[PDB]
Amino acid sequence: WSTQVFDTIQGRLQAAVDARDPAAIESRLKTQYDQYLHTTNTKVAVFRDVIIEQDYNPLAAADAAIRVPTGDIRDPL
Amino acid sequence: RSRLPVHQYMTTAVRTRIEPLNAAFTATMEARTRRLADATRPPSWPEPQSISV
Amino acid sequence: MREIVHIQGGQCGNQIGAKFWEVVSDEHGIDPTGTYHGDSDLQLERINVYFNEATGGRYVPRAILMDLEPGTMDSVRSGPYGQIFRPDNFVFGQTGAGNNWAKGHYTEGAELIDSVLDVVRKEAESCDCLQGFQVCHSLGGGTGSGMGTLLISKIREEYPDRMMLTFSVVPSPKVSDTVVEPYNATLSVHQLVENADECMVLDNEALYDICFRTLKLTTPTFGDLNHLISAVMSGITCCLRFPGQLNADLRKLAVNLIPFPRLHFFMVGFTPLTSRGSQQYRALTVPELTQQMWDAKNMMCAADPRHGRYLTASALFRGRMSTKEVDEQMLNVQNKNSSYFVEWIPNNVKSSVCDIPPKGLKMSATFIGNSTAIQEMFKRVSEQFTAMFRRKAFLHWYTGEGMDEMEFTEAESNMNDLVSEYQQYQDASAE
Amino acid sequence: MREVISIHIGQAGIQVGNACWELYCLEHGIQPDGQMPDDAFNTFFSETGAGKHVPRCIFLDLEPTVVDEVRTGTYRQLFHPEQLISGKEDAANNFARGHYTIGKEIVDLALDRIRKLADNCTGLQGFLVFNAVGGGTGSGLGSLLLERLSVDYGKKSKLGFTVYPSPQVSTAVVEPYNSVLSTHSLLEHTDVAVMLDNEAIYDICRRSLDIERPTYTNLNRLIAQVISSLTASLRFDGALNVDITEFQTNLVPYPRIHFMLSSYAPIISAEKAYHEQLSVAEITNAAFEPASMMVKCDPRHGKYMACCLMYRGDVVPKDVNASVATIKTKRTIQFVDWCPTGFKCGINYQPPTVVPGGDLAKVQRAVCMISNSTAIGEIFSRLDHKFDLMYAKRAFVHWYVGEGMEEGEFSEAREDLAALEKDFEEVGAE
Amino acid sequence: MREVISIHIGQAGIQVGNACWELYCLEHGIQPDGQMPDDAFNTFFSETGAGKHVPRCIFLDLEPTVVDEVRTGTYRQLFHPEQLISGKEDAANNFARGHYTIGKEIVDLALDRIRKLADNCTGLQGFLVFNAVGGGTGSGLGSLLLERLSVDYGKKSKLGFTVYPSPQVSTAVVEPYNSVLSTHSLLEHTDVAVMLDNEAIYDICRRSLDIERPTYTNLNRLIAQVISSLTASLRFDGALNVDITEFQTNLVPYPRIHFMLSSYAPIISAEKAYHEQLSVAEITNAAFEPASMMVKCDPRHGKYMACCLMYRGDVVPKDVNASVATIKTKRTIQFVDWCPTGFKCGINYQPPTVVPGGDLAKVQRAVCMISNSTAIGEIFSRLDHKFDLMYAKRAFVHWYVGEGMEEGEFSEAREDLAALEKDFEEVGAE
Amino acid sequence: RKERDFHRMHHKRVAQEKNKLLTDLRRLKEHYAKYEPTILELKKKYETLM
Ligand SMILES: Nc1nc2c(ncn2[C@@H]2O[C@H](COP(=O)(O)OP(=O)(O)OP(=O)(O)O)[C@@H](O)[C@H]2O)c(=O)[nH]1
Ligand SMILES: Nc1nc2c(ncn2[C@@H]2O[C@H](COP(=O)(O)OP(=O)(O)OP(=O)(O)O)[C@@H](O)[C@H]2O)c(=O)[nH]1
Ligand SMILES: Nc1nc2c(ncn2[C@@H]2O[C@H](COP(=O)(O)OP(=O)(O)O)[C@@H](O)[C@H]2O)c(=O)[nH]1
Repeated sequence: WSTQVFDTIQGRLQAAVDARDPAAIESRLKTQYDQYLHTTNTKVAVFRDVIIEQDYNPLAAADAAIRVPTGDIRDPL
Repeated sequence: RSRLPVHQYMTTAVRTRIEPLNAAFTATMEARTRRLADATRPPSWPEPQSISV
Repeated sequence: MREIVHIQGGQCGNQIGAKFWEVVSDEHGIDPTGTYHGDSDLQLERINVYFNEATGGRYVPRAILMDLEPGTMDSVRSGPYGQIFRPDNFVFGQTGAGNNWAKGHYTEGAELIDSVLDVVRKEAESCDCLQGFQVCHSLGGGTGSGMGTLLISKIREEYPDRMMLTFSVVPSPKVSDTVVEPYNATLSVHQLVENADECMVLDNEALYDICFRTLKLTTPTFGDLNHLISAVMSGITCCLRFPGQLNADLRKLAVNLIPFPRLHFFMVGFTPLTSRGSQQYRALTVPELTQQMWDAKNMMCAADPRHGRYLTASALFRGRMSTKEVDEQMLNVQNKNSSYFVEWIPNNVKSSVCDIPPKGLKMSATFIGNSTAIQEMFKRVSEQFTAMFRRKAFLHWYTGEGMDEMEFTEAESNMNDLVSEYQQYQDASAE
Repeated sequence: MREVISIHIGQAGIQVGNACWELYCLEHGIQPDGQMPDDAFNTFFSETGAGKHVPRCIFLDLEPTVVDEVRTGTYRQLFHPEQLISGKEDAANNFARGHYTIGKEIVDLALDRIRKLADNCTGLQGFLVFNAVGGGTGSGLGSLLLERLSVDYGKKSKLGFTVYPSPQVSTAVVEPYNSVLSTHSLLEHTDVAVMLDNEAIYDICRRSLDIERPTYTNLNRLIAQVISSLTASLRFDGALNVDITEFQTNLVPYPRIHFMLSSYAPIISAEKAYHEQLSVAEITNAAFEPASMMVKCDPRHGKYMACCLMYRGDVVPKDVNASVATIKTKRTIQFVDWCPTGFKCGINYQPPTVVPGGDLAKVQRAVCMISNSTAIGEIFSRLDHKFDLMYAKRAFVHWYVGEGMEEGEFSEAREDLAALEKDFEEVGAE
Repeated sequence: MREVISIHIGQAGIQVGNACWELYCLEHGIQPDGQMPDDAFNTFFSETGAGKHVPRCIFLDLEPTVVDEVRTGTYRQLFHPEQLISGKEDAANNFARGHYTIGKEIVDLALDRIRKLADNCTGLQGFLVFNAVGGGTGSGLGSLLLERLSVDYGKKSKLGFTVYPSPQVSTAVVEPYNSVLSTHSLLEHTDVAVMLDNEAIYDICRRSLDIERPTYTNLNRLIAQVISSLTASLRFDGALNVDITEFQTNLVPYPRIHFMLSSYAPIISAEKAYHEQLSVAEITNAAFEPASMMVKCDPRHGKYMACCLMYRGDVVPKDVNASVATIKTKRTIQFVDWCPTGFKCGINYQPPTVVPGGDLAKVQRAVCMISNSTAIGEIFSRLDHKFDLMYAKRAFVHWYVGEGMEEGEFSEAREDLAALEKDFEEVGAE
Repeated sequence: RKERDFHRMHHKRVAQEKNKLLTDLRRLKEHYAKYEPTILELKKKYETLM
């Protein structure tokens, strides 16, 4: 189970989290948080599930996330 | 890079609270230290070989 | 004169057991002070099955309460029927298990298990003849599941031949209470497969669905679900306590229900569960009770029987009825739904009749079905356990309580093997 | 039996402790003199020979003014005189001053009194450290005390309710500096760290309470209500009892990821009260609203890892189950793939008591939602450049160096926070 | 179970909604404070645990005066304070101002409150949007809100009770401009739009109510009675129940053609009351009279496509069928060849309640006729040349351009209204 | 596949029965290792008596 599932998934998590440069992460989170700050300061209120997804689209942050594929499992067999 | 894996990093509070987790953290530190030695060792120079005709 | 040792484990198990003892005392006419006030000879005829006679006329339940935190059994003692139990039967720790099966089975259950087994042995040795033990608890919790599995293993070692009955509240499919429920359930199922001889699977969400669709309740607290479970727990053993036209003890039910020993998980149901509104509009007939009994909504288990195949099914009726009526009704059900019943078993019905119905109901019927449908429940628990276990989230606590990480692989493998048994005996062909 | 030791370090710690202990006294009926006219106070109070109840709290500060305010105020006869510990010189917003030079004797006396308090407890659920990340007393002395407690006490669960600097508005200049230092300190010493931001609480007061002029007393009242809702299950019985030790087991997927957003609901004044249904589903939705969060951090940016709900009042398991099912089905709230449940619901039969003179209304239902989410790395990204921007010029670095710190210590703290950023990205990732 | 969300945009919408909610409170017995001394109110109000009933309404305006009039008036404790939404700068009769520059944040908050209101409704029959076509607030902001509602809610039946500029009399100058803009905007979003004209309602008040000085209050009271008659089938049971979803299928022949004339009967003062029999046939004839139309549009010019009649009070199906048969046999009333039935009759056992201080008399029978007819294209013909006469010189175009308009938008609106004229002529012709 | 499933369940049920026999053997072995020290002690007393 370790080698087939957990070792594979952790190896694919690495070389992706490792590949992501810390400066790029800081800049990405900064653009996101400054967009949220700007919409908070300009607009009277901020609502979830109500956004215009034009001036501020928070879900882009979730889009810019590491995705890892799947292989096979021995325990479930 | 080579950051310690998330599921395996025991904070000092957790290590103090749970001794087996502290032992596991020490074991993982020992393993990571050991991993460097094999790489540093020059794996070349195979054994002398006797052929015959 | 065939005694049963009741054990309650965890908060959910303790609450359900308290409700069950309240129901049993109501059936036997025992007031919360222990004196008999039932005005019926049959009630005192077999009162020794659940109770022992005290120094006076008081009757003390043969119940043992376990916990790692004192608050739950403090509430139980403050409850309406908290004073019947013997104080020596209340075994508690001081720090509750943080929904950690490892804490409830290895670290904090280890010290209390000695006292638990001491009280269990004291209660068992007093019994002239022992049918077995019944443990009421909830899968998906720390102290409940952990101490339940540990005590079940200990009692299995001590009394291999005695019956072991379990009422496990499996974590619900859709809405889950705690995060580590799949972990706890996966660890508990491995022990329950090996040790417990006979097991009932219950779901909070299945109970909610039945209480809104049949009972049509508005604000069902946990007490109502506990009441339904208590009704099932009484009806499963009413044959031991009351004379029956065709009686059947726990071992008879197990023999007629369990085709292969590892396939001992059963879904239960109680009939007639009728809404307050339709009490007059419904008519109490054996065909009515059978129709409600075989409905998918009547199962207290989330898995619907329709997807799987019924390996076996027992029906314990209570009340003055015609055995011809019961047998014809259940044979008709089998013929009508033969596709849903296993072919290589000519009769999938174990019908038993008791002559004493529960109070208020002219007649009742409890259903215990071993069907391959629970395969999907175990599959869902695996789909959650694998999702967490692939990243080892929440795993470091269990690793730190002194259980090896290989034990999780063991438990998941065993549960998946059980899933394989259910599927292959679902798709097995005769000849 | 369920005792919890409360520590309040720094001005902010002591001022939120004033509100917290006022709230507990009002909840348990304890008069400010010390005594009340079963045993539900044992979690916070120990009763003495006269029947007087003394809180198991310790007010630590290097500045005498804040503590003397308590010594003179209405709660002068309640707290223990030696429990109020006062220094001579303030930390002056210097982490080095509060952790290296002045804080030594004060923290030694603090451990002495903490040992005396712990010897008065049969059991000990853990510690509740209330300080202010962003000041020398709060950061340095609090970090030192956390280190000492981790060394000696060991397995006691230490919950740090830290108040972090607001993103844009702030009152200190070296606040990023000592905040990063204290964050590095408590990343390994606290068990569950709760983030609080004054800007977010100000926004909550401005919108939900309609207070155009919020102040520290208002902020501390909301914080006290949050903490009391957190601990309510220890002191009062209810369906789905929740525990201090199981906060971790249900909340901390990995030990590093133990920083937690907090959100209270409802936050409504008396005039707006009894005007809406305030049902369980609505208050849960409000608790998951971004505005209700007490930290200036959009939850939509990250993905929730775990959410522990503490309900107070007339809440039924059906209502909590249906509300959480609706939240899960909701598309905006996004959870990680590796935590399918990610929810820990716990109800209490005791509704939240209302402090007279406050703005919060008497609501029969209340929710305290404490969430471990990867979005919180975003405020850490803010502080991480607020730090390094000044650290490039080494501004105010001589002030910290003078009291026995090194450039290596700042570098190590900033590097540890960068490692925490990497950790947040990895755990958010699949 | 039959909840309908009421929206009031602009001064005219809010002022007619004042009368609407006064009428609803008087009909249901709900005192203006909020609570009343079964479940017939659920269509318009949600009741709280304390017993206070709050209307499911939203008062939207960019001007503070109209909303503050409600906030100070008798209905200050009834409506939800956050439901009353007030802007800062008025739209200045500019569609671009109300739809593109000022209206964005206001409509965002409006959708938020609309979502909150709809989440409190088990069922949702639809929306009742009350605005005034011909003003920047009503036209632009209303169009934006309708577009957003169509995008998110989708198939919910939106009934736009629009007040269109009168043929000759008017109070604005750019009213044809923003009327054309709003008509183009709402041609594709609202499901049933009801036309109302101030000139026609003034004539109704003058001839029938004998009011030589009609005012906005009387106009709004008449509109409120019409809407209450329309919605009476949702709240009160009776023979031939009529539903909001039934309105569209029984009234809208083609998706483009969804504008409706409205006419109430009887409109008689108390002095002239009880001086005629007011039988079902007579009131039906009065409702079908061209003078009774609330739009300055002679029905004799066009042909009726559908006529939905709502009867309130002591009306029997025999009487209604005799009246409608007489109407059909009448030569003056002309229906299209392809709609032989053309009638949607409904009765209700609840007579229309009389507002104290109003001019309407307590009549035991009432008819609300809502008709889809091709004659309504006449008003579109009027506004189409009122538009182009100004547009040839591009008068007042720079004002709209200043808030982000182009000549292309005006051209598109004009072309779409010409297409609407063409569709009216096409459906009218055999 | 039908033949494979048939042989699978035969083999598995036989293995399960073997495991059950092993558990029973463990139980009897413990139950009589309980008795054996008494025999040893009686042997010691017997030898001392001679
Ligand atoms: N929310 C909240 N924050 C507070 C309150 N009082 C102080 N703070 C915060 O606490 C920070 C400084 O606290 P302290 O470090 O304890 O100040 P001090 O007591 O003089 O100690 P030093 O500044 O370290 O010398 C400030 O940045 C404030 O933002 C309060 O009442 N409520
Ligand atoms: N039926 C009716 N119509 C009204 C009433 N009051 C105003 N109107 C009409 O409403 C039109 C304009 O409404 P609004 O756009 O809301 O006026 P506003 O609130 O100042 O907003 P802007 O004019 O766009 O800045 C006018 O042309 C009037 O004809 C009223 O009380 N009843
Ligand atoms: N039917 C029923 N279920 C309960 C009750 N209380 C808790 N549960 C459920 O039981 C599950 C397991 O909790 P449990 O094992 O008792 O927690 P523990 O005692 O700390 O181990 C939880 O997910 C609850 O949803 C109750 O009174 N009745």
